[PDB]
Amino acid sequence: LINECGAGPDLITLSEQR
Amino acid sequence: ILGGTEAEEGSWPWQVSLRLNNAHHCGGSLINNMWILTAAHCFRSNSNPRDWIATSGISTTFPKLRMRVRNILIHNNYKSATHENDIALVRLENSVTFTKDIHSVCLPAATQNIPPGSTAYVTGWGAQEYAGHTVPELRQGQVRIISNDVCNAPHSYNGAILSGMLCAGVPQGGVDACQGDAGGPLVQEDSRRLWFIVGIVSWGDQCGLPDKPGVYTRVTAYLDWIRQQTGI
Repeated sequence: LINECGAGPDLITLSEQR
Repeated sequence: ILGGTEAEEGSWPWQVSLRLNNAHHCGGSLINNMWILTAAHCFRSNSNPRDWIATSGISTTFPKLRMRVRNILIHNNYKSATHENDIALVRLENSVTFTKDIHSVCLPAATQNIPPGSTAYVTGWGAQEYAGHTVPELRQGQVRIISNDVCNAPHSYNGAILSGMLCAGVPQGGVDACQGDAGGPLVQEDSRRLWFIVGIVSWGDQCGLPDKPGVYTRVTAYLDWIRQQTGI
């Protein structure tokens, strides 16, 4: 992820989805 | 970890192995791209940055990344005799590139609510039973917060659990951190799906005893120290 924090894999993939 | 399972790649992106003289010794957690949060007693015999390497990946034999260490900071008031303020920070030689698989956990809020019986995950390469050897593959185990006062029962730790500490385990035992898991995280997910580090693996009487849950450094009690040292 980024200079944010606490993100599991499911949160990351969600944020990538358009 | 007793009574847990093998973690999958990317489940725990903040988890790192700390290697002393090329052997897994302790766990830790990335809290930003320069800093790892861990336990003080990890460095009781050696605190020479040149002798420590951090790795990321579920495997300590085949890590995804190896990182040199530059600084080791032990809490000013760490007291080994009573396990008080068992907390440390490690700063890396070079920044880590954050990816889906490698990035930071959140620190809890000063007002974070952590109820007894609430679920949490503890992770590490520690032994799978008391007196066993460390494992090359990262494990996870699910446990419940146990109140400090219950943990302080005369048949348990009988007054040894102090305010900057926290306890977790399961009623029938068999699920717990063990030797080699120190400095690793105890984490809870909030309802927005963010994960926070509530505890650092510290100590206990053996491993997995029903009357003797795992004892952890309470991270909320050290927020101001961490921010001073790291700006986080």
